[PDB]
Amino acid sequence: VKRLLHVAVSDSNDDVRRAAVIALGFVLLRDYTTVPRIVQLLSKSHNAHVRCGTAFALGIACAGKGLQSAIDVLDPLTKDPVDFVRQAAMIALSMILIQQTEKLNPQVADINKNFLSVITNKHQEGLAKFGACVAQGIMNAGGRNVTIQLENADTGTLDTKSVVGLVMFSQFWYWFPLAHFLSLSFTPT
Amino acid sequence: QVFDERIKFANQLHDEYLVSMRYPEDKKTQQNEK
Amino acid sequence: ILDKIFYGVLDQGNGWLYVYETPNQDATYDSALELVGQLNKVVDQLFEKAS
Amino acid sequence: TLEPSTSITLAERQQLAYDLSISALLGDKIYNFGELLHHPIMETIVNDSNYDWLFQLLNALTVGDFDKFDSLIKVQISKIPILAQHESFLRQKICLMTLIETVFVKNIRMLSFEDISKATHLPKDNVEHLVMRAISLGLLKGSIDQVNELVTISWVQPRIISGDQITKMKDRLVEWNDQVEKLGKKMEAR
Amino acid sequence: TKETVYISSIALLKMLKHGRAGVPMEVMGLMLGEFVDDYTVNVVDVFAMPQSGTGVSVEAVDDVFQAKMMDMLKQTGRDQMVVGWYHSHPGFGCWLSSVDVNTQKSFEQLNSRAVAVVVDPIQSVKGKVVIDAFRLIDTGALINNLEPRQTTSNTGLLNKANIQALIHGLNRHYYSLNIDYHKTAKETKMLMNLHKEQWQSGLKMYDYEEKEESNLAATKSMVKIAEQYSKRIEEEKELTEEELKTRYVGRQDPKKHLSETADETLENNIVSVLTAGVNSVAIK
Amino acid sequence: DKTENDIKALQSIGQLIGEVMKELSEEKYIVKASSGPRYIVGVRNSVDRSKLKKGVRVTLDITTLTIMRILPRETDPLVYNMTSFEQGEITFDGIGGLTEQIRELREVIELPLKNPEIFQRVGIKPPKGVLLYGPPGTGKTLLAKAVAATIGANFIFSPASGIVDKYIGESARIIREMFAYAKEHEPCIIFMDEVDAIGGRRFSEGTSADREIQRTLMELLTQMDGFDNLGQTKIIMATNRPDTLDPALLRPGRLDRKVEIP
Amino acid sequence: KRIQSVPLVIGQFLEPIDQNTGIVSSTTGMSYVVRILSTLDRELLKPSMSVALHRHSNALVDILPPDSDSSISVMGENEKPDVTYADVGGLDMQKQEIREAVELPLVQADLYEQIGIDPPRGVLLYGPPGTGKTMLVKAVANSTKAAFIRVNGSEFVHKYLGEGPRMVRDVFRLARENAPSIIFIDEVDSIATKRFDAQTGSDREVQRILIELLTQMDGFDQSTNVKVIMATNRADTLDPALLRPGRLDRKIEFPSL
Amino acid sequence: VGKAAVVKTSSRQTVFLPMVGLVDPDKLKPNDLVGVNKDSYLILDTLPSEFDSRVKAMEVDE
Amino acid sequence: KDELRLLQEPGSYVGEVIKIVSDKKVLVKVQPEGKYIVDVAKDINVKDLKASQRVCLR
Amino acid sequence: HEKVTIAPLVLLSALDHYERTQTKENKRCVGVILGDANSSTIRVTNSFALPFEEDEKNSDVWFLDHNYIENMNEMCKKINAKEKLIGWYHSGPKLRASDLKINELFKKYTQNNPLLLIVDVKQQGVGLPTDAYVAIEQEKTFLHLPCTIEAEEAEEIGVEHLLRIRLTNQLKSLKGLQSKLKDVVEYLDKVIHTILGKLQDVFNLNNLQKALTVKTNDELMVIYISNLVRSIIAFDDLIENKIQNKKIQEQRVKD
Repeated sequence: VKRLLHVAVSDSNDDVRRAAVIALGFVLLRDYTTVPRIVQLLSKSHNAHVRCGTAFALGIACAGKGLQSAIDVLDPLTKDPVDFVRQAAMIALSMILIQQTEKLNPQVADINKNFLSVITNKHQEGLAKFGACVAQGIMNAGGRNVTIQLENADTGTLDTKSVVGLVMFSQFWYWFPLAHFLSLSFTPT
Repeated sequence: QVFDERIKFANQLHDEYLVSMRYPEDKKTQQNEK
Repeated sequence: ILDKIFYGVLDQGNGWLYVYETPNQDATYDSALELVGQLNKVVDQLFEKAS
Repeated sequence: TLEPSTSITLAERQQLAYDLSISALLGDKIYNFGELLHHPIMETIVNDSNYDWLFQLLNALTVGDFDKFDSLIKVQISKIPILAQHESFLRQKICLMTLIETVFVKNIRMLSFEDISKATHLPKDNVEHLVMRAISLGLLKGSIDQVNELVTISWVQPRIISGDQITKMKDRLVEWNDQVEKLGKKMEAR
Repeated sequence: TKETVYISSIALLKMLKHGRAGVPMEVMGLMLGEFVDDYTVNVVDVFAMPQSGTGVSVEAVDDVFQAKMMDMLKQTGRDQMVVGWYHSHPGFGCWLSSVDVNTQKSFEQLNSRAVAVVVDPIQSVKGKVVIDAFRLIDTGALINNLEPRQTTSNTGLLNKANIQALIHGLNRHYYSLNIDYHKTAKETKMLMNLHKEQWQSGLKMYDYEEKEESNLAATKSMVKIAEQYSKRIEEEKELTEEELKTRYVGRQDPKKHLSETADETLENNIVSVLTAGVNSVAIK
Repeated sequence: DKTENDIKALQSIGQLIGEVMKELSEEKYIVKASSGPRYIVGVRNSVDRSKLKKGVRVTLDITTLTIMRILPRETDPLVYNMTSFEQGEITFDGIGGLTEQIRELREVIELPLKNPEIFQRVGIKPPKGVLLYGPPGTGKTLLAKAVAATIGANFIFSPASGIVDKYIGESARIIREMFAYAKEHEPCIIFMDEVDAIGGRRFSEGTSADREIQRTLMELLTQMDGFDNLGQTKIIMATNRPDTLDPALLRPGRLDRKVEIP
Repeated sequence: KRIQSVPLVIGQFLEPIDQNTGIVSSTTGMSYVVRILSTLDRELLKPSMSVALHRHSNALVDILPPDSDSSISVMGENEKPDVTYADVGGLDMQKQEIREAVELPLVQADLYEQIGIDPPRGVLLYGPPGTGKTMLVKAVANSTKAAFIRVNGSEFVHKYLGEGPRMVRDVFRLARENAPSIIFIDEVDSIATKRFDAQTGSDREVQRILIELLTQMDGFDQSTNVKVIMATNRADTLDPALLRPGRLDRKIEFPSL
Repeated sequence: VGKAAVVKTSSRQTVFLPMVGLVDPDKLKPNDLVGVNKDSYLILDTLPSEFDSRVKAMEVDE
Repeated sequence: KDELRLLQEPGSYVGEVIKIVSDKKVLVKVQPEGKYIVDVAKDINVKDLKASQRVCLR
Repeated sequence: HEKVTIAPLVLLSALDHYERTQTKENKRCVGVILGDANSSTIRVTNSFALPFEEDEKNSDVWFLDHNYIENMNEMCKKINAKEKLIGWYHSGPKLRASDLKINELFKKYTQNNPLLLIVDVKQQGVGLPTDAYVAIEQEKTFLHLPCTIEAEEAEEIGVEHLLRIRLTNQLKSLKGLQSKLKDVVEYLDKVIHTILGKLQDVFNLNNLQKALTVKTNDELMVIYISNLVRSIIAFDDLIENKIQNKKIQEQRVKD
């Protein structure tokens, strides 16, 4: 934790600061309760990539687990005019909000409207509506059945296929979308 | 020798003070406000 | 010398004389004038915001 | 000091040193007779036929005997008191070179009147008058203590000499390096 | 697909210095490097070129002076293949070059990867080093190689893109400007020893030793008066508002002289340590 | 070789020109560009703060807006509307017969221009204005260029007919620029012609249907009796009769000499 | 550094909007939204003042003083006169009248507050200039350490209508910010003259110069931020209202015996 | 000052630039055609007399 | 963050609205220039603009 | 003496010449610089390279072509007319016969004294990899000149984008005192007089210090006046949060 903390501070590279805060979520997979408190402290900065990395790193451990309050941490990240911050926030919302509908979380109503709202709106970012369409299919993936399970009781240990597919997601528009590797983390219930 | 002690006397009032600001303040952010 | 015209001190016993420079000090304690005026007002106003 | 230039025969080197022998008599400027010892001048000439005036006054500074050099010269250059006046300076100038690092390793510059009185063959009452004539003529700069009878000088022209001189100057740099292990290690950790 | 140009720290500074002098004055230069199509792009060395009467054009390139530099730049490795040219222009809302318009088409016949770089600010640089390049399109952007897969595309959000007058279309048919800079190990340590904040280097031990000690005559001389300046700054504030409200119109007045006099005490504490740090060799 | 030097000279870059409107600080001067609106510029190098001050022509930068070269103060065509010639022209043989009067005039004029320390040891001040009046064209031109010839000071011809016109504040900027030219070059003497039109006391010494007369009467009084006078420059006026002028300018302290030209 | 640096321009402030935001007017005439300095908020920020701006970035720089020096309506100003005070004998009658009307209101005026009256805003002078007027008043400014500004009756005289009183507005406006200031008026009868005839063209300005001079004196209340000394040369039937102890206090006439 | 020339174009813009060897002090005179830059307004070289602003309605009879 | 946003602003003047257009434009009079048709901002209503209405134009 | 001001672009590009060709210790690159040598402060606005060949085993073997400089100068005439040849630079600390002789070839196209620059390709130790030296005779004597780094406005701003107190000086001061001790020991082995005579005079600058101790504590007491300000600053640090601490109890009633 102390190593990844100094990498995102001393170094001035935004891509490295983004990769450092995402790498912290893989160490915190055991404890999902303290993840929102750590990423919220790093969510306040002058760099967009720092807020972009803490957005997806929050949804890694909080996807198949509880603690619905992590959505409120991702709420100010959606209003960010930056394009790639909104996209990583939409994907992070789709991971935590799986099976959270029907009088469980109040934020399931606001996320369902943003499916067609960001795409049809010309005021939003180009990459924001591209991830909103992807986030719409994550909650309904496998016919609203499969979910992202990483470090749970069913596997018993760290899933190799699930941890690698999330690393490949950190690179999207820099080369060509790598999101095809995410299919390894979807298991039905 | 005595002059150097007066510097620490004024600095002794820091750690007992700056830390005591946020001390009560944790109830403001947790509780809901109008 | 009693009127602070000439600066010096004499010796009545041996009939001698000594050297006396005009400045005996510089500005040091003057900073306490702004210090005593602040702690007699600012401190009193802090009690008003408490009650 | 120039090797490649001034190419002359051996006989002309003695006549060239003859002008150098009479040049250092009546004045002390530009070091002393010891400067020509390092240069290939004094070692390239002969020690007789009045060519030893550079050698005689070189060791006469520590000995302090004027009659040794007076017997080897003529009446022309021995009738001028300036020769004996400026010769006493180089006797003290050797002691003046000891005011940087020689004995005391504490970097304390102290020179009394008794050390320069026996070396320069001059009485005590003329010590005060000797310092006044040195500063007035531009030979040296500084001040002297008339209370405790001490001398603290100013910038001078130290010679090219070595050995005990460089030995004491390198030991001072060790004290600079010893303080690196004393004051430096404390500030580096803090 | 569109190329991603990686300009070294040495070549980026030369192109800014050559096109520096004057707003109206236009110049021209040549860029060297070795890279392959699609990735691997780079810029090694750049140097200015002789200007003809037409200013920026294809005929202004002199191969006589260029061939002589090839044998000169080969000894130090500066000799490479020409990757394009860089130019300087006063600048406008669109088409920064008032002379060069279709001459880039003549550049594409010699090299397909050659581009023309134009400096927008002309000594207006705010520190971001924003430069503009150009690439010939002509017939394209319909069922062809897909450019906007690389970095920072879909420019023209609202009315602000780059110059802000170009927005979407940019110069010609959305050339999709892509520029990146990189530094090496030798370039990293050299710039930090030359220009970072202010250059005190060339003597490392004499930096704070000469400035905080031997400079006291021009800095801290008459320190008793210098201490009175610290009082006048506090008297300018503390004497005004003692009520912690709005009367004399002040708020941070106690913190105005707090940070200003903090360095004065700090600098006096630094020279205090350096005072004993002179090492006069006293001991006993 | 000279052709190549002309090729290298065409690559040079010129600069702008302006005058300081206001002095904000020592390193900052508020100026006015001749090629554009008002700007506030800095300093670059070789800036002499003694010779450069508020109201001095500067060299503006087109890009960074800085001051490079210091230029003398010029607004109106001081080399056209005002005649400036080196020393004098007319010799002493034409002014002959006035030697008795000229000998007394050179002592209060030529002496303070050459050796100002003559009257400093005495404790007095040299006179400024000297009135030479007579028939038109007789003695006005001769005595003008003869005084500047024997002293060595430059000949300044600034007739009073270039003052009163129809313009907004013409007479205000004529005296200032005339005072600025005499301030730059000390060895100079100002001469005028036909000063009867710019004078007169009216009644209460105000303005009635004459705009440029009163501004001339007061400004000429404030220059000599002000804080900064011309010690190296003498003011000379020419008219037909002294009774046709304003007695305000004929009082001691400005015009100390009335000399008739017969 | 990027707010000011080397480049600077001139602009006129109009109205603000938000913190670090305001609408100004540049020299070219086109308005721009600049960034108000964090120091200037409400009281420190002047509602209408000529300020400094940035060439391109267009950011607020500093508040420029309302300089009255220009090529039109030129009013001379003296800096550190060299005349020694009390250099002419027989002034003992005036020497007591000068201190109370000059030195007291600019220094000791707090004594008038103990009395309960406002300090005198000026003094009237009579008699031709040159006797205890020119050299005397210029020597008093050195004793009071005040700015001596020359505004005469034959000054600010030019053919543009309205700048004469407009320049008067700018001088006394700056004189209110700086207390140590002295404005001397020589030959006020040129100003005190009224219109006995309709002049059509040419000079219409006889009655305009009294509007702003009386507005800064008879218009406002009694307070002295500046010393206005009106010296009357020759006047008989002229009653501009500058006379009487309405604002100025003492009436000093040069002794004829 | 001495080695620099002061030129004023038809654009109401005065440019202060040092003199160049290509132009001569006798060739630079008022009411003359001196070719300069349109943008930088820099003196290049003088032009021969063609349009002198002849002030028409002027009777010329030899 | 507010430094880069405010310092890079080119500036904006004040003008009066003349008439509104059904094409989502508006005619605003400019004092140094004159009447010039501009485009209504996305956050500003075109129908709320009345005659002689004070607005800000970039 | 004179002064030398080198732009950071010249020193940055000179080191790059070593890495590109992977030059060994047997070859040393030589190049030229441009600027104005007329004034007392030498300013270097430009730099180039030359195809210089040299043998390491033989100091009498060197190759330098001046025709490449002629064709290069004609190209600069169409670019910048104010750029003239002010000197040249070479790589490596060692000064051999090949480096000292070629200095005269550049004197033909240089009116003033050509500037001598010794470039360190290994950048080992302290700062300033390239020292500025001047050639003067009484045997050529190379004297050190003050080296300052100053560039134009646009050049200094562009460098900040590439990279985007008391203890610092003490770390470099400890290694400086130890390096001076080795310079005396290494010089002793070379002899078995000129430098030793100068160092003894420089080192010349508690007998008179018995009464000079009082002024040391007098300056420290004036520093303590600033420490009293630090106490006032500490007193003001105690006032700051009390403004916030009293507002804490005010929010208890509102909430």
